[PDB]
This record gives sequence, C-alpha cells and structure tokens, in this order.
Amino acid sequence: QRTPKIQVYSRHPNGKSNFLNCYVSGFHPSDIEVDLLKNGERIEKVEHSDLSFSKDWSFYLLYYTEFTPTEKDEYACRVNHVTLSQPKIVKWDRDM
Amino acid sequence: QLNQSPQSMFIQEGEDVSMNCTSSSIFNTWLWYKQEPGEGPVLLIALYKAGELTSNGRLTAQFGITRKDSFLNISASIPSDVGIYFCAGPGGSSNTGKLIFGQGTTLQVKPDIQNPDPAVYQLRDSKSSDKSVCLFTDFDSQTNVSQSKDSDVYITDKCVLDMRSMDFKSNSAVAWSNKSDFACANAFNNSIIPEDTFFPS
Amino acid sequence: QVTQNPRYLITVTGKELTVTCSQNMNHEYMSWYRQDPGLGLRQIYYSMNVEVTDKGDVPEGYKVSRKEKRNFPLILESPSPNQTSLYFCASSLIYPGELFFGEGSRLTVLEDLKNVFPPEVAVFEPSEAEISHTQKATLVCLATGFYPDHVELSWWVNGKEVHSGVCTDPQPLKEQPALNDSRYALSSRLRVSATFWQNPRNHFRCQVQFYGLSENDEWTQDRAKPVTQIVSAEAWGRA
Amino acid sequence: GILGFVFTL
Amino acid sequence: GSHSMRYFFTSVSRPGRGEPRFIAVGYVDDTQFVRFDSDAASQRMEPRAPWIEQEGPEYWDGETRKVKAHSQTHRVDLGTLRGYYNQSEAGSHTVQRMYGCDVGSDWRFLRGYHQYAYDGKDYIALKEDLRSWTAADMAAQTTKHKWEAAHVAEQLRAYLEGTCVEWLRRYLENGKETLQRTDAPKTHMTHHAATLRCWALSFYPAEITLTWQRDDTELVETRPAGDGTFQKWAAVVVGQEQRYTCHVQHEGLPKPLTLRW
Repeated sequence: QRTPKIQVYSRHPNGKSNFLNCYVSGFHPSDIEVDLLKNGERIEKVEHSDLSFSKDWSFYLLYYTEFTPTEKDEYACRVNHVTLSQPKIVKWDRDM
Repeated sequence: QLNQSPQSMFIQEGEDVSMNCTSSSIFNTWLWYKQEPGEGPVLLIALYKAGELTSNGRLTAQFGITRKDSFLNISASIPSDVGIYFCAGPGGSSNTGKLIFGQGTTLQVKPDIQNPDPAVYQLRDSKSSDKSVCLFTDFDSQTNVSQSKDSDVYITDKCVLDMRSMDFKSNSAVAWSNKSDFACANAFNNSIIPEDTFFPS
Repeated sequence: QVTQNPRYLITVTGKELTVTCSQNMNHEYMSWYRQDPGLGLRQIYYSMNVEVTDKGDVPEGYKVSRKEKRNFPLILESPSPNQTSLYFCASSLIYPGELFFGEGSRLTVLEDLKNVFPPEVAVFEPSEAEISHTQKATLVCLATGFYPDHVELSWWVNGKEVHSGVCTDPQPLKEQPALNDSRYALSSRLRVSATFWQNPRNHFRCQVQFYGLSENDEWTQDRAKPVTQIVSAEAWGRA
Repeated sequence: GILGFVFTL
Repeated sequence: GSHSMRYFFTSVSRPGRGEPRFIAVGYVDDTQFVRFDSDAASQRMEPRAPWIEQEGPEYWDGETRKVKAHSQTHRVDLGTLRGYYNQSEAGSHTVQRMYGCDVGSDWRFLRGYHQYAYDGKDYIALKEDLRSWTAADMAAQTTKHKWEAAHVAEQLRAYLEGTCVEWLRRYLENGKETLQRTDAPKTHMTHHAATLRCWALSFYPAEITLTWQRDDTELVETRPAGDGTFQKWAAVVVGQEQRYTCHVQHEGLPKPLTLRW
C-alpha cells in the first residue's frame, strides 16, 4: 500500500538530441498509468521500461522520449495510481 | 546415465551383500528403490547429506562425499528380499526435471536345504498320452542345471518352493520330452548332479 | 493408487495406442518410464504439474499431452518393434519426491499377428516313487506353445487359490533357436502333503490366463482366434 | 540461464 | 569487480476478466538482456542487450519453454494463496519471485538467493545456507513442508552454486565491453535562489554514495539514464558558502574525490 515518488529529468544535459524521462518507484500494487504531457496535453510516442521487483519489493519503471529542448515549453508527466489521491503531476525544472 | 554394479548377484542364505551407484553428474540426493518382478518400484532408503543412513534396515546406505557415488549393503541375507534393486538420483546439475534411474542389479538368494536327498521321479499326463516329465528336486542349493543340447528337449532352470506349514524347503527343476521317445534316466546326465535314486519302474 | 489402462495388450505396426493412467490425489509431477530385461529402467517423457511439455532421453516414436491434473496419457503415432516393453506410470505431488509407481502396463508390438498362438495345457500326475522315498507330492502343470509372454499361471486347491508349496518359473524359456522371434514356454510346480494327493476327492486345476487380441480386430487364418482366454487343466487324486 | 524446473506454492 | 546474475518475476491475479500477467526480465549486474511478457504479441524470449544475441536458436526456446512453465505455476500459486486468504476473488493480488546467485572478483561461487513475496511484503525465502527457508507468517509457513518433505528446496543447491554461475561467465566472457568495465562519474556543483548539491554523471554500476560534511539533507534514489549509466544528486543547505565537501567514491574512481570547489 505504498505509493510511488516521481522524479523528472533528462538523458543528456538550445535544442539537440535529448530524451525526457519519467521514473516511478516505491509503489504497490504494481500497474500504474504514467503519462507524458507537453504543452498541456499528452504527446503520443513513448517506449517503455519493463517491470522489476526490488530490495523492498517495490517496483520501478522508466519511460522516455526522444526530444529536443525548448525554453518556451516545459513538459510534465501525468501519473495516477490505485494508492493515489491526485493525478499528481510534477512540473519539470531543468535543474532537477 | 547412472551406472550400477554388479551385473547380477547370487548370494546364499546368511551372507552379506554390497552394491553401488556411480554417476557422472553431481547429485545431492540418492535414492535406492526395489521392485520385485511384476510390481512398481518401491522406495527403500533416501540420502540427503554426506554421511550414513541406517533405518528400516537391517539396511545401511552411504553417501559418497564425492557427491558422485553411493553404496548399499544388506546384512544377514533373507530370501524375502529377492528383487531388482535401483539407485534413483533426481538430477540435478542437468537443470531438468529428470528422475534418473540406473541399470539395476538383480539380486537372487539361494537358501540352504536342511536335508537334500536328491533324485529324479517320473510323472504322466491327464490327457493320458505318451508325453512325459521327470522332476528333479530336493538337491543341495549349490547344484546348477544345464540345458540340452538335444533338439527336442527344453530344460527348465531351477526353482524354490515353500509349504510354510512344516517349514519345509525344496529346490526344483524339470525337463520334458516325447519325440523321439527318450528316458528321464538320461535327460539330466549332461549337467553335474551328485548321486540320486532314479527308481526303475 | 495410480490405475494403468490397459494392463496388457498387443497391436500391429502402424496402429496408434493410448495408455491412460489415473491419479489420486492431486499430485502434480508424473512421468512414463520404459523397462525391459537388459538396460533396465529409463525415462521417456515427463511433465511437472500441468501443461509443461518436457522431453527426456528416449523420446522418438512417442508424444504426450495433459491440460488437467487427474489424467496423463502417452500416445504413439507409429508403434514399431522397438517400443515393445513394459511401461510404468509413477506419481508424486512435487519435484522431486518419492514416486508412486503403478501396476505394470506392458505393450507388445508385432510385425504380423500370424504368430499370435494360445497356450496348450496338460497336467501331469505325481509318481508313487516320490511318495515312496520322501512321502511328499509334486504336481507339475505346463504351457507348451504360446506367444508372446502374456501369461499368468496359478493353482486351485478344492476350488480356491493356494500358495503354500507352489513355485513357478520366473522366465518364459524359449524353445526354437532364432532369437526373439518364436513361441515361448512356461512351467510351475505345486507341492503338497503326501496324504493330500492320495485323496480322489480334491480339485487340482491348473488355470492359466492368456491375454491377447479382442474382437475388435479382423481375423485372417481360419484357425480359431487367440483373443483373451483361460486355458485350464485339472487332475484328481488316486490312492 | 534460469531454473529448468518449477515448484508450486 | 564483483559480478552477478538475476531474474525478476511478477505474477498478478485479475478476477474481473482478467489478465493474470507475467513479465520476466533478468539482470547481469543491473543490465537488461531478457524479456517475457504475456500481454505482448511474441510469447517468447526477446533480446534486449546487444550480446545476448549470439547464443543459438534453441537457447532462446530452450528458454521460452521454461518461463512458460514459470508462468503457469504462479497461476496455481495466485489461486492457491487465496486458500489461506479465503479472500474475495474479485481482487487483484500480486506475487513476485526472486532467486539468484553472486560471485566475487574470484569468479567462483559466493552467495545464493531465493525468495518469494506476496502483497509486496516478504513471503518465503532461502537463507545463506541451503538447508532451510524463511517463514514470514503461517501462510508462507505451510508451504515449507512440501519444500521440506519433498526436498525440492534441497536441489536449487545443485543449480545455484553449480548451473547458475557457469551461465554467468558464459555471459561475462563475451560480455566484456558492456558488462565489466568501470565508468568514472563526472562531477559538477551548482548554486541558486543558498542550496548546494554536487551532481554525478553517467556511471556504472548502480551503487554509489555521495555525501557532505562539517565545516536536513535532500537526496534522491538512483536514476537510470538508458545508456546503461546512472544518476544522483545531493541537496544540502548552506551565504558565506565554502561550506561542506562532496565525498564521491565508487569502484570506477582511483580513490574518493573531494571537491568543495
């Protein structure tokens, strides 16, 4: 009955080949709807990581794009879980 | 493959007996099974760690610290223990669910005879026809029986019977013949037999 | 107990067979074995729990399946003389464990059934010589010309089985020379009291059970049809 | 390189 | 260095319809190379690392036929547990399996693992030693005997310290560039709003620890990049700002870097 923390970041460190990423951990039960939203609505095309048990028995998945940074645009990632009260989303600051 | 020895063994009432397995792969579980003819294999002893397992027995089963061969003795032999003996080792290093059994050594146990006064007697059929038999019975346990060596003939090998009411034992061996007519006072002369009472009709 | 269907039967090259074995209770890992005089036991196919298809050492000429626990069948698309043996179906709940083997189902595969012949039986009355020099009785019943080894002999004192003082030959001794292709033979001996014999009022019946064809198979030679059949022979005492 | 066999809870 | 092999599983009840799902991915020192997912469209073992590729065709199905039988077992498990639970069977329950073994820089066997879990909390496990298991409760507890009267537990011993490790160097030997080198983390440090953290860059493998010190600290779970490298940063609160020093060390590096500036 433990619900995941999320954290958003980038692959490499102004536009170029850089993939955005979402990573969820410390949750259960397992399945969970993690979206990627940009502008204000989901982009289409991400691939995905595969499910994995932990030390704590707390799984962890990583989604990613292939993007190119913009500065008029910040993109944040809709995540919701059986544990969760909100479709809580965490807006991406380039420094985290 | 899981080996086993000896080929087949023939001890007497009273004696000890020793068999063995030897594998190629490393096993940590060693199981001896035994089947008497016609039935399923039955578990006798199982071994899990190195060191011995006395139970049930009478018996004594050893785990070779090689983890690659085991042993089975039986002390004070009894005819009640005749059978096909096996070693089962569920491999294992095989990374499969296999249950590997060996060649299997066939034990057979000759008991003594208290007073073997051997001879050959003659018997005739319920069809009442001139086809004959001459039983050979009540002879020492050591005695073996050859086979003709005569086209017509077919010589049975030995046998053991027991009427438990008098604790009376009897070895037994037979051989029949019709064509051509041929007596029983010369159907067994090939094999080696101490002196008997073949009574003239 | 695991039941083995059927306990003993015969077939021909080309006609498929299905040997089912029952199960209780709610064990999971069962296999089928093969045995014959010589190499001894070996393992063919096995499957831990349900729907897990695993080959093992001697496969060819075989295949298998199982979608639920209770039953476990080994099927054969082309019976050939290689698979004439003695099959066992053992059973336990998990891998590994001690196994619970079955009765002993034996299938015998033949090139042609022309050579399926039944046993012929005659009993042989005890000599007075035996009674004169030892005071004991030995009756000897036989079976002259049968094929293959699908027989079991017994004895019947006063209308009922007995076992006290009776022996049987543990192997069907062949007759003719060419190996592995011809009619076998088998004998027994029933040994009892000397006085017991002299009585003209008791049963001495040598009852022999031959397994064979069943009348769902056609017959060529206008000789009678072998099938399954009992061939008994009986004799009486004489003082 | 995995377990070639499996047991039931 | 110290290398190892593992295979993670997760099977989950789905009563409604449902989807009793089963993913299967394994890790060589936290490197992906395998894949088995039911809801997928392959129903096989897919490659994920550019070095799994070589083994033959019957390796791959030498491996699909098994994760197949792994899967069908947890069908029973998932539908066995509830027997303890007397639960609803309109509830989505979860079971994870975990068995493995490690090896020192020796390349010879060292430790061996084998644990199940349900609800995300410990179910049953196998201790350092391979005699004996770990009981969590009375449900996980029952299981033990038939792992203790049948001896099935006993064998894993043949496979873990025996079959497993040779698989590992079957892997490591031709895994040489992308399995066993030391990636040195690069470092920077920043300042804003004051807050100081010194970042570590693109490092393998997973385990590192960075920290600061004496002349209320935020930091983060390791983050995967996707290059087979990783992440971490260390939010520490400090005006005057010479402050503390970041202690960065891991096998890749000659010896722990110190840089306050």
